[PDB]
Amino acid sequence: PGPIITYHSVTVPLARCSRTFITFSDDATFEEWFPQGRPPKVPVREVCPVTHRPALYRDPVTDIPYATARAFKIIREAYKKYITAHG
Amino acid sequence: TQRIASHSHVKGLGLDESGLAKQAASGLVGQENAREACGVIVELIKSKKMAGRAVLLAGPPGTGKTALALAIAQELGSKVPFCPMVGSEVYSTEIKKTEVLMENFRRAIGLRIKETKEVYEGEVTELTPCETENPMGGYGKTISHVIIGLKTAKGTKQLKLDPSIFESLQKERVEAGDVIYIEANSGAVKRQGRCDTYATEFDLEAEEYVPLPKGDVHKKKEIIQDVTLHDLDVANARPQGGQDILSMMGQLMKPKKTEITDKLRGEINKVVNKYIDQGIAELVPGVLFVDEVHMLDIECFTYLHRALESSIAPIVIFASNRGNCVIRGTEDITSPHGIPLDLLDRVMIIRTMLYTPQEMKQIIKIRAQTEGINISEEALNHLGEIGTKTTLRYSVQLLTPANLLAKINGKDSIEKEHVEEISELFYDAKSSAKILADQQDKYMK
Amino acid sequence: VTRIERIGAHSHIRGLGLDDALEPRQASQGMVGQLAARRAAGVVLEMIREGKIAGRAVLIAGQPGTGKTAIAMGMAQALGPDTPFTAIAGSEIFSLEMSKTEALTQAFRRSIGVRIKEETEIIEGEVVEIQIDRPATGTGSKVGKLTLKTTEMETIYDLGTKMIESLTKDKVQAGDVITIDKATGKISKLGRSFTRARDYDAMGSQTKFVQCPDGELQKRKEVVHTVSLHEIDVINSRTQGFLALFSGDTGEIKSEVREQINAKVAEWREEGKAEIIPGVLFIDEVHMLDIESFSFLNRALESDMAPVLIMATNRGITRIRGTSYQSPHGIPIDLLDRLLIVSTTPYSEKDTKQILRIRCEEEDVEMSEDAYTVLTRIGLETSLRYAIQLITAASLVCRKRKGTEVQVDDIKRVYSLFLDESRSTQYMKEYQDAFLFN
Amino acid sequence: ETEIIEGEVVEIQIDRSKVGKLTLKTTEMETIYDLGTKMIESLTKDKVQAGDVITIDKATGKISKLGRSFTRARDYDAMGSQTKFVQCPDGELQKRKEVVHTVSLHEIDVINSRTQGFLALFSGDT
Amino acid sequence: RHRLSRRVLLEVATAPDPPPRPKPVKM
Ligand SMILES: Nc1ncnc2c1ncn2[C@@H]1O[C@H](COP(=O)(O)OP(=O)(O)O)[C@@H](O)[C@H]1O
Ligand SMILES: Nc1ncnc2c1ncn2[C@@H]1O[C@H](COP(=O)(O)OP(=O)(O)O)[C@@H](O)[C@H]1O
Ligand SMILES: [Mg+2]
Repeated sequence: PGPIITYHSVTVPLARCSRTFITFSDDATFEEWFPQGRPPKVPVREVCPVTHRPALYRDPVTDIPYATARAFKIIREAYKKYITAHG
Repeated sequence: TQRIASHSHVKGLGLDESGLAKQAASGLVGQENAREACGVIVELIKSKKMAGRAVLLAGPPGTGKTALALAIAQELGSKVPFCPMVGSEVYSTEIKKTEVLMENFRRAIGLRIKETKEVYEGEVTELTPCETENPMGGYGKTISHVIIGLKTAKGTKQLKLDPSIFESLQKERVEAGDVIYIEANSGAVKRQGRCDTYATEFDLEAEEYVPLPKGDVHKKKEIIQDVTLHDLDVANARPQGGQDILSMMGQLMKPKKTEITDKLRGEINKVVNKYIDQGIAELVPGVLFVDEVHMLDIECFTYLHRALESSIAPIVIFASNRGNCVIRGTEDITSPHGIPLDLLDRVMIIRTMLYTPQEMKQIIKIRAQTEGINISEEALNHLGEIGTKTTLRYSVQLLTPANLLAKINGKDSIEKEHVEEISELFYDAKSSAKILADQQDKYMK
Repeated sequence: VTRIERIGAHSHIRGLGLDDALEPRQASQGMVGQLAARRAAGVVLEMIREGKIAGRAVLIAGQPGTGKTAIAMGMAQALGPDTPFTAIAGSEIFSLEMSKTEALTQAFRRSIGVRIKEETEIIEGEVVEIQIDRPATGTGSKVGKLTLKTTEMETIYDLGTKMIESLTKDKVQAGDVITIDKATGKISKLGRSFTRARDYDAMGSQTKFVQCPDGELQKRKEVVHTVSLHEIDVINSRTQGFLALFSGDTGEIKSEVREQINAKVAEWREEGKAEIIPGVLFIDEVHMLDIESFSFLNRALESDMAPVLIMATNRGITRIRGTSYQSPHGIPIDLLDRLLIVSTTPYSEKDTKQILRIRCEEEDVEMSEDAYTVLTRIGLETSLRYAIQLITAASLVCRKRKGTEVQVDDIKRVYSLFLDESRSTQYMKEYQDAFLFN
Repeated sequence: ETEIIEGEVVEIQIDRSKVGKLTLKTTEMETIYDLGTKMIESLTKDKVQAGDVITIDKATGKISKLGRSFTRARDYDAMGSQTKFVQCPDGELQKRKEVVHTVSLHEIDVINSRTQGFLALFSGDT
Repeated sequence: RHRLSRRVLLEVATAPDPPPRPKPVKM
């Protein structure tokens, strides 16, 4: 024997009707084919801290979303100041 | 559509409900007997019970033969196929003339297919097997249904489906939050991407994120598709979409019309009959219009006998402005319309007469109305006098140059002086022929 | 609803209308008159049905509208679908893809059918229960079990891997009436004995059921495969030939291939594997063939695989195409010596009236006796085809005025509206200068 | 009129051909993108690497390479027939592309006649 | 707009290597 998936089609009274069944030998296969995943979560609409417009970009160095070149320059200036201060 | 062509004013045959032809209606003037005969032919086409019937429109040039055929086409409507064709088109470098004629015959026979497409749309919210409290065989878990939850803009429904769909779901890699559609007539699951509400502005996928479907989860509609027998023939002779080496060769090689065999056409006929019997399709026999039939050679004329004798052929309308001309492909054989008497015995001849000056003036006025041109009464009378000599086409072709000349002169209507100047600027066939004859030495050949 | 086949020129012809002694009835199966020509056609038809003499040629010659094509269609309808009947026009052999001799050869070989008859074991029953066990992960041997039922039997079958794959591909469920061929393993579903479970969704409207098959499960049935010589030639010419069976584009088939196929078919016939079903090739308007095509016909009729050739022509002493030689029927005398000629006499008044009556019956048109007399007079004066067309024209005119029977007034109306060749030629002579050339 | 992304590639990281990240920059901007399966496959097919200046169509996802940026380490002695060095684009990473061209009906017919019908617009084997 | 010039090419070639890219910081 072994881990198998059994496909079954029957004739049953309703004068007769057809029904199909699928049998999983082990619960691991059943979980793999049917993970019962929960519904996904809606991502939070990030906003640019500088211009408060809806975010469209994401500076990789600072991980701070932004939506304007001026916002990017301000963010990079702030990061440079942070590096200078903290060291 | 916005541009005005030569038969842009022909909106049909101006026939009363009793079939009598009104003097001026639907853009047509005069030709009452020919219009009545064409109305009878329209009724014949609509009856859909005759095959291979032929009609020849015979008359001098510029007498409305093409206009009458287009009026017939307008009367039938866009539902009925209408395949225009000139006789010169049978001469092809790829297929034989008889094949061109047969293809146009099959182009004239249309088929209308009506089907209902039932689909279930939605974003997958739930994917839950329906286990059975008594597992078959004692061990493991058995499932009797798979509950799929579909969410749309204006609803949410749950569908208890066959267990066999679990394989299609896994093959399509369908998970929660994905937008899928399931077809009832096939029982298959197709994943049309993931919902866009789960996409962020930082994602770069192109065809992965799709909007949430509008409307109801269960969508069913009636699909009306109009096809012709030639469409099926061509799609089966040079099929497109296969993944075998022959389809790849077809894609690589230059497309070329081929001589479709009677075997394929018989198979298509059988399939069409099967569809008609099932109620899926309704046959729409249309019209093949062969203008300038005199350009066909003796081989085409001989083939037309067998073509018209068929029980699948459409109703063919011919047109010829020739007199006792010599049949093409023959050496010094003359026939009344350039057509051998054997084919003339198989056609009904509709005669088109010449136009009186009043009818010419009416047609000129109609053409001026169609072209958006305001013409004064004196200018109209002068142009009709110009049309009494020369021809009608010359007069209707002087309308737009005269309108342009008036607009340049700063007038919103054509006066007589504009028509006189245009007549001076442009010559007709007879005046040019007189000039050529008067100076035959100075010209070439 | 209207089928793809509608009322045509020869839609009323259902056969030659002969008795056992091949004596033509005056009016039977659509044919009227032409007694001698119909008797000759019946003799030729008996010769075709016997199928013993190869390469016989018959020429149907007569004036236009005398029933040459009507006789050919009657012969075709009397033969039946079992015997091949290739009808072509003379113009069809002029092709840019193949030579004239190649086209004529293909026409000949489309008129000979090769039939292969074999007995195979067939399982036909109602599926009661199907179980298929497959490994959960990785390559493995699927194991399955199938139960089939008839009215008097029920057997449980142990399934092999390839039959398991076939059943999976066909998606065979319980209640499906399936056919299994043991050798090839092909499975054809032909219906459902009952509905599927109602609780399922997205299933569609259930169609009608099919009664369960009776008798034994594994029967023995006779399978008949019939192809023509042309189809064999095409599918053997090249690998892509089967597509050439539908697209044309066969080019010119090598003579070696045809010789091999002739040898193999003769071997099959001697071995009792296949039977040859010779048919008819009908070339309408054979006068369009040129001298080279006729010369090829001369010797191509001398083969034992040649069918019966039937030609129709309405030519008198006419120039042969491609030459400057005048010959009877437009046919060279060498070919005219190899063929029997069947003459068609013109129709009388009563024969014309009976033909008009048959046409009206075919078109579901009701006509008065006076209208029949007037139409017969017109047909005698002008032509038979003009009267046939006026039948439908007058039917439409009568229906327009909310009538039920075609009267003399309707016939006169359509006679005024639609012209014959004679009146059209007269009116063109009246305005000769208005028409373009001559 | 088409919306496009235009920038120079800084880093391409792919975890395992399942999910990855792409970093693009201009002279005034820089951002990181999450890639899917088809985007990763398209990037690997075109062999996009660091220093390449590319444009990506938002609607269709097709990637065309404009050039590569010049660095001190890219002083090649021999260059391929298609490589060319271009300046890093300025402005904003998201751009709109407007293309106006005049074609004839015959050209559209030849384009749609066969799979690669535009070749017949050069050869004439229509 | 973005064709290279000889001046830019010479400047880039002569200039030293750019400073190493800073590591990402979650801020
Ligand atoms: N009786 C008519 N009423 C209105 N317009 C007409 C009439 N006869 C011809 N025309 C117009 O005059 C032009 C002459 O062309 P036409 O007569 O159709 O050529 P042909 O005689 O070869 O068919 C056409 O553009 C047609 O629209
Ligand atoms: N003897 C006949 N019996 C019945 N119908 C006939 C007869 N002769 C001719 N017809 C009909 O008259 C029409 C024209 O005859 P056809 O056979 O085409 O003449 P041809 O011999 O010149 O081909 C055909 O539709 C045919 O059905
Ligand atoms: Mg005939």
